[PDB]
Formats: sequence, structure tokens, C-alpha cells
Amino acid sequence: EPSLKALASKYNCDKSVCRKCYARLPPRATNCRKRKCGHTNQLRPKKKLK
Amino acid sequence: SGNGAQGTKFRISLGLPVGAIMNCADNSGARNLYIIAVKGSGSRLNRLPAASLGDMVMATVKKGKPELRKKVMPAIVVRQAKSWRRRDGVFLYFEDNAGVIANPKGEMKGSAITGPVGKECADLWPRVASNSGVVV
Amino acid sequence: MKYIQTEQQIEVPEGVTVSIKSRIVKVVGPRGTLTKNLKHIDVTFTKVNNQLIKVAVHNGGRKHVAALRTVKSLVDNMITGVTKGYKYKMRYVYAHFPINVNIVEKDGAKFIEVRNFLGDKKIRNVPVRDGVTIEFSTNVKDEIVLSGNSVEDVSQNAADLQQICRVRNKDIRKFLDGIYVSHKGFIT
RNA sequence: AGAACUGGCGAUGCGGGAUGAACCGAACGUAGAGUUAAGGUGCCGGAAUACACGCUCAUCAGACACCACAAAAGGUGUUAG
RNA sequence: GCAGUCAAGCGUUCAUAGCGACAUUGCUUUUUGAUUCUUCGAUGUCGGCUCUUCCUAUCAUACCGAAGCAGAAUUCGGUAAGCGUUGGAUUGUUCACCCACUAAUAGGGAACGUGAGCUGGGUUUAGACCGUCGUGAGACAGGUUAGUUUUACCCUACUGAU
Ligand SMILES: [Cl-]
Ligand SMILES: [Mg+2]
Ligand SMILES: [Mg+2]
Ligand SMILES: [Mg+2]
Ligand SMILES: [Mg+2]
Ligand SMILES: [Mg+2]
Ligand SMILES: [Mg+2]
Ligand SMILES: [Mg+2]
Ligand SMILES: [Mg+2]
Ligand SMILES: [Mg+2]
Ligand SMILES: [Mg+2]
Ligand SMILES: [Mg+2]
Ligand SMILES: [Mg+2]
Ligand SMILES: [Mg+2]
Ligand SMILES: [Zn+2]
Repeated sequence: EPSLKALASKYNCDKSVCRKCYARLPPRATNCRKRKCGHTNQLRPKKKLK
Repeated sequence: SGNGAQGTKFRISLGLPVGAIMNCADNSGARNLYIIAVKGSGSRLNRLPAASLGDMVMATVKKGKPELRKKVMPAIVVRQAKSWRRRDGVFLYFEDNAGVIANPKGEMKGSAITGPVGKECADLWPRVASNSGVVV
Repeated sequence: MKYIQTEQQIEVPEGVTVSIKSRIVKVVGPRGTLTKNLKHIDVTFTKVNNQLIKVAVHNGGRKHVAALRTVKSLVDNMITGVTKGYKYKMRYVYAHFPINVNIVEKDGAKFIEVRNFLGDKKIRNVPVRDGVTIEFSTNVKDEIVLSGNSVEDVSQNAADLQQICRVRNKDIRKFLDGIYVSHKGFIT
């Protein structure tokens, strides 16, 4: 189901991860929303499945 | 009891703490079993782990064939001298304490059991029931 | 930097009447009536004519001005809610276990029931908020449609359905099973 | 732990630093009146919840020398450059 | 002892899933030193036993984020001290080392908690033996054996009772 697989991947896979607190972030985010890491800009994309 | 048990067991009064020596009721060649641990036992300061009818224990053979000695093996208690109450209101006890050598799965190392076997032990362990002659 | 004046414009169509007093907004249109309490922003509303309403902030800082545009959007959503409505479309995504969704009644509470999610024996129920109607569209495989006048009520009700079907103790990249919002639009 | 110059404590109360041998102010016969020092004036507490221009919102704010601790590195938090 | 910053590199490709050289900034007082302020008209000295409470730098349990997370298993991280964290062989031991059970066998503080609470195996009086050293009396933070553990009726605290 390529159409449905893309829709589910938009909520589960197309995300960014904070390098300091592992928070799940929007893909186009520039800073983390969490106060624990001081809104750091050190972010990485979420790793794809295999 | 550990793995291999079929069903659960209602609580039976404990009468075999660690260090107890019970007779070996199978024909594997051992003559007694020295209990060093009880499977599924809890933790409490200064409290000795203790076993009852139908429990699986870790034991060492003190008297018997030389190849069965100087090693740790699981065993299953089949008779108990300490009195216990059944859910039908009957208090009962055996004349001696006895066990049989088994594996972690519960399969018996021997193939014959001498003397009576408690009903609770037979229901919990299908292999013991097969090799038993008289239940209770 | 304490800007002297900031203004936003709010348009109303012919069939919509808006009454604002003491930061109480009541929007009445062809589809019904919506109300909202805004006694937490400190703004001033004024009427230019029957088709234009202004909202302003006087001597406001950067943070205070940022909330002025929020007021405009919130009021505008009320206006288009009573005129065009809102429709949220959701799809069922599963790999092996089909997902069965039905509307059930429990003590007159109008719940929605989700069964057999990843083979779970547990029954999942989500309350349906007041003013939200749920329909199962035909000629489309595994689609549920939520409609209402309030965008917040419709969106949050659909959000509850997504959250209730989250996979636990599994790699969510592989186990992509759930119900997700697929389209946001209007009734008209 | 050990030296240099000076001022102190020890040998010294008094006002201030909540509290303190050494800091700040000031050194003492018994009293009255007036004016001040350092430090203070929401309440405890004598004295402006005075005036004026800004800055800051902390789900561990900050608050006055000696003094009773905090750093490197960061934040499209907000402000000015 | 514990925790950051930088990122040359490790990781089939790929600095930062998990790690990380050369450097550098801190924290802690559960190590040991440094110091000699208090106590020599005496604050009972090792360990164990018993019992209460506290800290979190979290071993297990609750709910989550991340992975080079298919499943299973494991690994990194967050909120969290609510609740648990054992039975044994040898040793006076703290420590250590094995056996076994377990959801797990996490680390610490309270005058290195706790001797008018105990115990007295060790250390640390006087007896005695050995080795090395000393002409000798004797020495040895070397080994060995035997060696008295006192008092509460007062105040407070606590537990119950008028
Ligand atoms: Cl000599
Ligand atoms: Mg000195
Ligand atoms: Mg003198
Ligand atoms: Mg002070
Ligand atoms: Mg006054
Ligand atoms: Mg004295
Ligand atoms: Mg004393
Ligand atoms: Mg004394
Ligand atoms: Mg002590
Ligand atoms: Mg004593
Ligand atoms: Mg004592
Ligand atoms: Mg005492
Ligand atoms: Mg002794
Ligand atoms: Mg002696
Ligand atoms: Zn972050």
C-alpha cells in the first residue's frame, strides 16, 4: 500500500531527533523545543529503516 | 517449580529448608538428596529458602553412584513428613521425605518411583505421574 | 519595542453576524452559533462597518503583538466554521490484522469503538465530543469522516483517535499500523 | 607554612554587616537639646508601598563589599549594538 | 571517584546509533594525602549482629524518548528514591572470591550511625613459643597461643498511662 505507507511514514518516520535529549522534532525544525537542553540547534534526521 | 510445570499449585506448608537431606525415590542410583536451593523462592533477610511437596529444588547427591556425586542437579519433592492442609479441610503427612532426580524441563532421569506420591506433585509434573505407581 | 499601534482586519460575509462585548465573541451563521471567551489577551475590538471588524493592541511588546495575530485567526475560524464547516478525513493503515471501527452507544454517551488493532483483545473506545458528527464514507476503503462547526472540536476529536492506536514495545518504523488524518478541509 | 611597610585585634566598649576578636563608622567622665557617620526607610522595625528612565518572568528567578562559591561551552527567550 | 566542551578518527559506506585521540572546563567529599583549629584533671578504638531514617550519581519495578530497534534479546537517554535489593563455602576482616536462588541481587550518608545495645574473633598491657637482628638488656607497622567489657532511680527525647 504505497499511498497508505507514505501517510503513516509522515507521522512515524519523517522526523528530526535532538542530539542532546533525543526529542522527536518536526523535520524542518531548527531548534529543539525542550527546555532541558536549552533549545539547542544540534539536530539530526531520524534514521530510516534499514 | 521452574519451567515445565503444568498449572499452578496451592500453597503447601514448607518443611524442607536448605540443608535438609531427603531420600531418593527413583532408580537412578542415588540414595539421598541434599537440597541447596529452591526454585521460585523469595527474598528475606536471614530466612532460609524452604521447599514443600511439588517444588523443584537444586540438590547434590551425597550417597549413591560415583558418577552422580560432586555435582548440582534439579530434583522434585514427592513426599513430605511435615503436615499440610488441603482445601477440603484434611491435614495429612507422609512417613518420610523423598524426591526424584529430574532435568530443568521436569523430565525424570530414572524410570520408576517406589512408594506413594502426593497428588499435588503428580498433577504439576506429568512425567512424575507417569512413573508413579500409587498416588497418595 | 513597545510599538505604538498594531492592527488586524477581520472580514465577515453577508450571512454572518458577530457580537463582541467584554472580549466575548459570538458568531452566528447559516450552520449555527459559535462562542469564545478571550479575557486573557488584552486587546480592543472596534467595528468599521457591517463587513469589517478591527482588533488592535496599544503599546505592546514583541510577545504581546504576537498574540494579536492569533486573535484574528481564532475569530476567522469561527466565521468560516459557521459558513463552510470543517471536514477531517482519516484512513485505516494495517499490515495483517484488519481494523474494525464502529459507532456504539454506552449509557447515552455516543462512543466510537476500535477492535482488533494488531490482534489486541483489548477494546478501545473514544468519546465523541459534542457538535462532532462521524460518518463512514462509501466507495472508499477504510475511511472515516468527522464533521462539525468548531475546528478545535473536530481536530482534537480526530487527534484522540490517532493517539489511542499507538504501537508499544515495537519498532514503529516497521509496524506502521494505526489511523491517521489524511485530509483537512471544509464541508462545502 | 614563611617575610616586607602600614593599620588593627590582643588590651575595646559604642552605631552598622541578622549572627561573628580583626570589616565599615566611630573610640567611652555624668546628663539635656540639636545635627550627622556607616547603614537604612512594604511588615517585623525608627524612617517615602517617594519621584524618574529602562531591563528581567525562572516547572530550582533575583536581592548589597570583607562573606559564607560556580566554569568552559550553548539558546530565532528578550533587549540594544 | 563522577560529569561536560571541542571533534582528528573507530564504526562496510557514514565525526557525534553506540564510541572517541590530542587538548580543555568543572563537580563530589563514599579514597588517600596535606594541614594541626578543637579535645591528653580521657568524647571508649576494628568488624559483625540489631534497628530507624535520609541522599540519587537508578540495579529491579511504572510510564516514555533513541538505535547500525524485523521478531526475540540487548544497548543509550528522560521523569522518577513510591516500592524492593537475598540464602551460603573460606577469611576477625572492611575488601575480595566462588556456589545458588531471584524482578533485581544499585552505590552511599547519619561523630568513617549504632559497646551504660550486645559480641570480643582482630588490633593494642602484663605469661609463653619461633624466625631474623643485637655482645647484652632487648627490638620487629613479622608469624603463633592464653588473656575481668562497670553504673541510670535524675533531665530531656521516645513509647504507652492518669
Ligand atoms: Cl638488642
Ligand atoms: Mg600556625
Ligand atoms: Mg594575653
Ligand atoms: Mg551577613
Ligand atoms: Mg515604621
Ligand atoms: Mg571533663
Ligand atoms: Mg559519651
Ligand atoms: Mg566519659
Ligand atoms: Mg563510628
Ligand atoms: Mg561497654
Ligand atoms: Mg552508645
Ligand atoms: Mg552513652
Ligand atoms: Mg581476643
Ligand atoms: Mg602480650
Ligand atoms: Zn533537545
